[PDB]
Amino acid sequence: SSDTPEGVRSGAGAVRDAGGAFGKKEQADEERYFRARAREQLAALKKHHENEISHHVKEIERLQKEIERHKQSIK
Amino acid sequence: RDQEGQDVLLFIDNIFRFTQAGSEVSALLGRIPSAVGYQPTLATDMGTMQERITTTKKGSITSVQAIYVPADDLTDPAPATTFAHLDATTVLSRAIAELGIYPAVDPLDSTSRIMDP
Repeated sequence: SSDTPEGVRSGAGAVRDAGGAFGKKEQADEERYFRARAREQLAALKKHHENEISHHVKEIERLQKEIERHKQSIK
Repeated sequence: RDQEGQDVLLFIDNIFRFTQAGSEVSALLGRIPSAVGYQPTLATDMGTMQERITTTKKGSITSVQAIYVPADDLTDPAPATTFAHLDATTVLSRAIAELGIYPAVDPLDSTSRIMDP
């Protein structure tokens, strides 16, 4: 009874709207993934938080070389 | 049929608006309604109209009536009562017209009660 506007139809994202045993098979499945990516990315925050100083560091060295050029021009 | 003796046809468009208008008359008088909201005299009112279409000894009346099924509910009180009188069905569907076939008749969902050897 779906090929008619009078016959009722369903929405998008209604499986988790019921609250059955597929809505809790999916609410828990998402926590068993996005809890273990939360410590792949909590461990690599030691490195890249030092790398953003290393990039800044890189820039600093570059700018000091330019200064050096100007200082030699003056000389 | 009576005064000439021929094989009459008769088209009613449609058999739901006959039924729906009986429920409006019956509720303007004051009668308490039946199941889902129709009138109490729903099967007799259809009876006294549908029984005058028979095959007497002089001639006959045949009938051909279009039916509207509300809310896709084939057990609704108005198409339930109308199906008790039918001797056939004809279904026109949207898909058989796409094939190019005329008239658009669905030969698997159209029935006849006298289909019997």
